[PDB]
Amino acid sequence: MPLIFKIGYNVIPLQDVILPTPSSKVLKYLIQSGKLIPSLKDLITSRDKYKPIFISHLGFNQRRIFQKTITKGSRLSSIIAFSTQANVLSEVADEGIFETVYGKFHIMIESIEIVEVEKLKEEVEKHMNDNIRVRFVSPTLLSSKVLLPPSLSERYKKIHAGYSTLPSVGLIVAYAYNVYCNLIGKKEVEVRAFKFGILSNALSRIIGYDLHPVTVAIGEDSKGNLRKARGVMGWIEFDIPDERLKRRALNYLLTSSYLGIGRSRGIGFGEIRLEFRKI
Amino acid sequence: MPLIFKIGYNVIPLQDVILPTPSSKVLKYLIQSGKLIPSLKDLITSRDKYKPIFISHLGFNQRRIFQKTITKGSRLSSIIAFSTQANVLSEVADEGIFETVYGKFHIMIESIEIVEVEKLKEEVEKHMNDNIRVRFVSPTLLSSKVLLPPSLSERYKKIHAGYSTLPSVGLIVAYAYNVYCNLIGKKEVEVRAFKFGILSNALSRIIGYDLHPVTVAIGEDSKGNLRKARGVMGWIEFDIPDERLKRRALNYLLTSSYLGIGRSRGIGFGEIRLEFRKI
Repeated sequence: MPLIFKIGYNVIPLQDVILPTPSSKVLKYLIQSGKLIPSLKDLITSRDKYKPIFISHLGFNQRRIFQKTITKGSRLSSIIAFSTQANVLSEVADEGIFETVYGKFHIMIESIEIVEVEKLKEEVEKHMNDNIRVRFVSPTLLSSKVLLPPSLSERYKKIHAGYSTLPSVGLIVAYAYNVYCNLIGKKEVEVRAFKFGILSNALSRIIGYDLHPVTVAIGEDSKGNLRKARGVMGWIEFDIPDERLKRRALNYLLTSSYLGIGRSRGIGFGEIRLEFRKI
Repeated sequence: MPLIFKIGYNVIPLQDVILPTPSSKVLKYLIQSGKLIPSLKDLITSRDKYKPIFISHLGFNQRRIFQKTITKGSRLSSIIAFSTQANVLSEVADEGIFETVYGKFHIMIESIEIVEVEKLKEEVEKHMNDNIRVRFVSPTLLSSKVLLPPSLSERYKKIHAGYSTLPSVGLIVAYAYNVYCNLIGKKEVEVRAFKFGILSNALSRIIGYDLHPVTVAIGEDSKGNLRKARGVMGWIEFDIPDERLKRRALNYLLTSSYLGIGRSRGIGFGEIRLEFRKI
């Protein structure tokens, strides 16, 4: 039923400012401050799993930024994506100068993309004979345990498996099914998510790949701990031969091409590009 | 109950000979011909899944050989591993000159290693606090479908998922559990194999890795088709935090460090080295 908004911002600093950790935080502030799109405040605060927001890392030139001072007026890029009602579009700032605790910046909207989720399925249909390339252009954090049998999840709820620096196709499409579900309002999925993921990496073929684990700062604590974490970057190209599972997976992946993948996407992690090639 | 034999051969050609496809075939001939270890004939012919043999590819210097002429008397290496009764040890050739349809070669035994499977568990115990590095030194072929839900295996028995050029830890330990099972005589495992594999990659952490897909010839047909295939080479290092699943997996991996991994190991594919490091 609802729709997705993908807003492309050009950010420019107004002095020499030292970027915080990670970059995305600067705009996060502006949302919690309500200086830009106050409506989203609630949806930022929401600790609900698989929430539909994405405040990307700040991108210089072509690539994002991960663990250091920035020139006076360098041309930066960013992307915020989310989903509520078209009403919010009445109050998005379009232009402006905002101060933060970091500094002051000139925000100018470069692009706007709005689409309905059901309109995506149409796009899903024309790729049922293309190979699927998923490209992480941001540090992506995928837990392995989301693929643990739902039942048994109590027993092993003691030990932390961390983040699969080497992710299976099933894990990613499970996550995309999670965000797709929490989007269209579909409670209790983890069993279906599970079963679908197992089903997926069980009968899907990796065509080619380049991945590599990455260590990134996700922000200092209050008490002083500079939190670091392990994730995975690079691209992975594969295919699924079963028509059903393909159509479903494409329909979830398209969603992730906006809202991102895994967690925590509320801070720029999991940003992906989705590419296609023929046979 | 039984035990494993790992025989290290030094092979030398007696003229200039053109190696066949793959290399391992040359010794395979000698087993079917019974020229070397006739007893193994039966166990070569056996198309039983997860049979306990391994006729490695011929290794020049340090590394195996995959898709071309060889000098008169170059010093080659090979390893044949398997499991039957100590009786066979009475008739292993030790030394000799054998002719083939390929040519004639001088075989000299360089090393002998015999161990009992229960003796392995002792070795398993002293690593419960080491990281596990699995190194494929041969093209390894792992099907993804071995991780499909046993029940549902009928429905999707139509489409071929091929070989996971990107393997999950679960897939490999599932395979090792398969060979370990068919070894000690333990019928009907695929459900336990399944459940164990899912359980494994669900709560295991990849520490580091380097993998890359490889295309290798597995032999021309009769009708003339030079069969090629996709597999995976490189190393992958990981760990499992649950004590139980670790002890089990180590106990299966040790077995695979002899009998090899996946299929088809009857021709040198799946040869691995198992390494350990502290924390």
